Amino acid sequence: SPLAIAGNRAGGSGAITLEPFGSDNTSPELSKLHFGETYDHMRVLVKGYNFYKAVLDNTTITDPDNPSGTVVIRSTVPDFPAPRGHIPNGPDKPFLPHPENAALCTHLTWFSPCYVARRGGIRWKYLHFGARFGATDAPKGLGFVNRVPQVPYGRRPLGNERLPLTDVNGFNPTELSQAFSNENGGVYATDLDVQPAIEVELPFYSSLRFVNPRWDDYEKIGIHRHSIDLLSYRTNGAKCEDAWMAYVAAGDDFNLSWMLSCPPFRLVNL
Amino acid sequence: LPLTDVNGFNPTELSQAFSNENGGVYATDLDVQPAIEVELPFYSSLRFVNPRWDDYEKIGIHRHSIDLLSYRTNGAKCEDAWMAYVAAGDDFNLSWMLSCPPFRLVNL
Amino acid sequence: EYLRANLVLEVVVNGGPFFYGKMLLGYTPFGYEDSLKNFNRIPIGHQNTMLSQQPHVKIDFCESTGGVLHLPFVYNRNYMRISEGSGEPASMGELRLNTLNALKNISFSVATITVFAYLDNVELVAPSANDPITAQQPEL
Amino acid sequence: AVKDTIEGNSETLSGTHQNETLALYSNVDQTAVKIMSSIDPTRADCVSN
Amino acid sequence: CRPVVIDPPHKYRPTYVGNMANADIAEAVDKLSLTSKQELTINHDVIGKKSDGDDMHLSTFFGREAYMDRFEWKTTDSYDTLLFYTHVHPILFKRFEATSGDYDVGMLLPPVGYATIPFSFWRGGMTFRFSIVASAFHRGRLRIVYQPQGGLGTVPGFSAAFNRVIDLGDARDFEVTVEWNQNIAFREVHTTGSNVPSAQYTPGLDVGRTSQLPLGDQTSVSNGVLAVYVVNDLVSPDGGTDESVEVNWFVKGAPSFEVASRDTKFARWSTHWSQEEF
Amino acid sequence: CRPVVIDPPHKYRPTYVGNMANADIAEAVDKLSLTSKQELTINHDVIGKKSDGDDMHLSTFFGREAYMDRFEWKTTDSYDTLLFYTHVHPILFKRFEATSGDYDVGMLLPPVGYATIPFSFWRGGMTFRFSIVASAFHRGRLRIVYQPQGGLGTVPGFSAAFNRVIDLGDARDFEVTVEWNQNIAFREVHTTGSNVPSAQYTPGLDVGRTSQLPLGDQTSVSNGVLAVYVVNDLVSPDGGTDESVEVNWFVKGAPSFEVASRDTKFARWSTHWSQEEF
Amino acid sequence: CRPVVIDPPHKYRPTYVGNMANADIAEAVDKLSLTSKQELTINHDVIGKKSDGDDM
Amino acid sequence: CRPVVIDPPHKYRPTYVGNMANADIAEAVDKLSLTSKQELTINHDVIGKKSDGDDM
Repeated sequence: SPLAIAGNRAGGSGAITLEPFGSDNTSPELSKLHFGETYDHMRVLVKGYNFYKAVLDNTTITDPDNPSGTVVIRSTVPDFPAPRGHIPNGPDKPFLPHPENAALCTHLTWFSPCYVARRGGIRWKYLHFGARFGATDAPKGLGFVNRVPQVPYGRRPLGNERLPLTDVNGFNPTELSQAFSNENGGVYATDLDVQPAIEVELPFYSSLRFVNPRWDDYEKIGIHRHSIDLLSYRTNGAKCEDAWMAYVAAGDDFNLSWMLSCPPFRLVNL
Repeated sequence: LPLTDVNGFNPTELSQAFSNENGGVYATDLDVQPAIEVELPFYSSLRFVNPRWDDYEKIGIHRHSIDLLSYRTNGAKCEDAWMAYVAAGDDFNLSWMLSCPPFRLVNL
Repeated sequence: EYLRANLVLEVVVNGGPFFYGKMLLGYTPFGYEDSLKNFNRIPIGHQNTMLSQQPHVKIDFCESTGGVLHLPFVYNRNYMRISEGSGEPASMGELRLNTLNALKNISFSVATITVFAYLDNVELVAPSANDPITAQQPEL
Repeated sequence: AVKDTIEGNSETLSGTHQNETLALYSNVDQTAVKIMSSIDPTRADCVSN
Repeated sequence: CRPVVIDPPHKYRPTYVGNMANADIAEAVDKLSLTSKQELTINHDVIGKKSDGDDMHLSTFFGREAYMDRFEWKTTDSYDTLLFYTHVHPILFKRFEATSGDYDVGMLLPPVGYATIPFSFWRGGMTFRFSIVASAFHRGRLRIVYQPQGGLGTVPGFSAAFNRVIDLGDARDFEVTVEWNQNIAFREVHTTGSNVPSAQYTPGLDVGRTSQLPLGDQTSVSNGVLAVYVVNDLVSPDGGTDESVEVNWFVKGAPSFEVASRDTKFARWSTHWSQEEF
Repeated sequence: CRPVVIDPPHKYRPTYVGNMANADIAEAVDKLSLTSKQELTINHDVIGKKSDGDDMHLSTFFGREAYMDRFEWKTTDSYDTLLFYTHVHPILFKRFEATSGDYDVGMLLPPVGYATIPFSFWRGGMTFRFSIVASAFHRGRLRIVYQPQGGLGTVPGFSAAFNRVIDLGDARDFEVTVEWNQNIAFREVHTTGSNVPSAQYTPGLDVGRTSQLPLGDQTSVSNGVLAVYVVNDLVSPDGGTDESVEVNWFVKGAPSFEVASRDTKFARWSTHWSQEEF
Repeated sequence: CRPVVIDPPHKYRPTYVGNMANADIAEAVDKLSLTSKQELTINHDVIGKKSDGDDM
Repeated sequence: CRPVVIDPPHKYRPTYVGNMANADIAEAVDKLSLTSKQELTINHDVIGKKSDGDDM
């Protein structure tokens, strides 16, 4: 009966070893024979970039009052890939039943839900493209990426606002200030005619020790957010003719603490 | 693959024309940089392959893809192309010199 | 106002040599409230797969043994608020008790189980003139 | 390789212990899963005497 | 602007977008902080639990056990009958159907199976553990057979292939590990084209499958086949024709497990299975 | 042009606009001077006054005292009545209305409150000082209570929470410092959406507010609550029913004060309040 | 952004396409692997036959 | 791509066409040979007649 109790502890440390099938014989110089290098560490693997969720602005083209003629297009997005599927809130079809997130499952939204804590920075790469569908091409314009800090009152909502800049007599110094802010901890600026890509790293700045990597709601992960906006000319108020391509990786201090268990999954199509 | 609809760009079709690219993509903009330099490793799971292979699909066991995003294209014309220059990598090897095969003059 | 301590659980089983049943008892740390409406929709057999990877214990009915569980204080803050209206204590962990193998009997019909709990390395701080969470007798 | 942190903390104990008010006696062995806490010198903020 | 520069020119290679494939070279990015040296800790101890090691190492997934399924013994069984049959590869799916009131589906994998999805090649050993749930008055003997390649379409001998005979006495919960016994260095990783994967092991009571016939033909992704046969019939005091006994098995990865590739098969899966049917 | 260059190429990353977020890296700018080494002094002594230290350090703001307001004692007061109640956070506004002939409004903050506006998180201790203005023939005793969280909606005990009893004798001008007593490491910073901020402390004679009821519900930005209660009634030689006494309080920041963030809430405020109504 | 740069300028010669004629200079290419140091062997012995020398 | 670069920026001066006036500075040209070190002799003796000195 002692042998039946000791063999019942968790982990199977009381099981009887049973003279295994064959032997283990691997040489150190097997990596030089196959594949060149090794893949034994997931922390190194997560530092590569993955395509994710090209960003558009096709949600404000519904109301018949959207500005045209050299306006500013702004999108506010969370700091994390916000896993694929029909998440409860959804940034891609909000004013229609069952909103969804038209994205792809990256290497960050696959290994994360198997954990208890998450902390660290995220790196992004935004690549600009866009046409005019007639009305022969205009210059690219200007692009900015800035942070949105936490404030108890009057914080910026999530995504897809458009602001005008001109009047009967051209540019207005007043409307050009209502479409911007202090940018006291934010903006990185560039001109898209000589540089179309934007590289940025966003720190944690949590005031808490960690967050839940099992979060699914779009707004719950959107507690830390940032914004990408572009200034373009000769736009149309009922069409979406510009977009960004987002590539996401892990920062220099990204951490995952306690491996709890592997959650379920399925095949999702849109 | 298409990308647009009646109201412009669609976030859904833009994901069906791409993938995770978990071991792949190198990206660039052709307006400021028209050339692409890439090196592709072996990743064979076998010790070697037959250099006497002739069938197109037999050599196509290890493949890659080049794709381009362009505007104002025509569906019945070919108006874009790439020029390919091929060299040998840093670990290219050829092991046993068996014999010299035949050849001829081929014209198209 | 605030508390910080570790959980200790203990199970007591009693069954004869004629029963040969088995049961599983698992624990889920802080953060479980978010995935609670969906976890209850999974079949018991598939739930045991995930519970076996978490801090758990196995209950054997052929013998009468099993059950000791030491758990740490995991929280994104320094302490937890125990004053009135607090929901922090009800979000620090969860205990699951579901069947692994159905209980049988060699004939020629009921077993029992009891679980205790207490704390260790207790730290009480922040004196205040505030009443605590409304007391309640355990349901069973 | 690292510790399994589930079947690396398992161990078997006697069924006899005391807690200054409740004492339990049994002759069968038990199973323990002891997960220890961290030091965390930064976790003590509201500490007076 | 007094002197002039007499240094030779150079070449540039602009590289507007940067390197998105390697994971060891420095990056020219713009940190959106105040200082360029801002940095948190990687301690794993700031959450409240002592760490056994780097939890981001892949070894923590290869080594976490998991209960899979159960099969019966059914004492009214002849001396040579198949009880269990499986393929030795980490990708073993389990499909459920949302017991509560709605229509939803999902799948589960062991910790070893989960971690090898983003990869394309695998090699190493795997560990199996069988536990019999019986009383102190049950007696019997079982057999475990391994076939490196081809499958076991018929009852084998006793020494032609590797065999083990274990007896149900005062000891249960036997474990065994299978090593690499292929002529190739690496194998492939299994995938699924739909939401209802094909059967990878024979009867499992949780998934409502009870066919005892041997399935096969998965040579290109697996490391052989495991089978369980009776040797000596199960003996119970009460009397047969109504008595059974259940055996539970667990899977794990041996310390010699390995994966080396990068794949994009999980690019359209999702962990949000909650409401996707409508 | 005799030799040739055989050095390997490199990558550039043009970076036309530069880095506008960090504050420790060198910059590629064009100084509009004659030499590239032109430089003035940072002495702080060239203005005519000896310097106690770096006046651009944030510590010079956390540590500059400021008179806020006054409240009364009103000797015709029972043995347990609320005299003062405030939230322990540095953002305490004071609104005036341009006494002279025009319509204009403005707001004021203590030196601690002013310096934490461009930030989003704060932590540390704060110091309070109460001074009673009475003659040499006044006698009484007061109480000071602190509640870490929840507020004091009713008169507390004497030892359930932290209490202090001080007497009006030959000594006045008592000071006390409150440390950090929250379960979180950092708190938030208060803002205002309009030009008339909500009341943050109870009666202040300068702002024309005299309600003695306890306000509350500001848990997410504050570090508790301070309250002042009577213990022994105030005694005066002449006679009550017409006699009062005023107490002045000052705020400061303890040497353990801290702020760590960057915020853009003051992006549309202005120090030019002079003529903005028209 | 505290100090300023006082180093003299230089010349670039972009060289977009690179050098396609020499065979001894390093190249600025993008390896499509995980690490930048991945490398196999040049042994000539991993095929099963002893080598009499460099067969290339 | 683990670390980040914290080096100060610089100035370029592209110089697309190069220097066509001096005769002592190195040149960024592309030799159309196999190696970058190919070189003949300046002996003046390989033509068949002994040299009295540099004929150039």
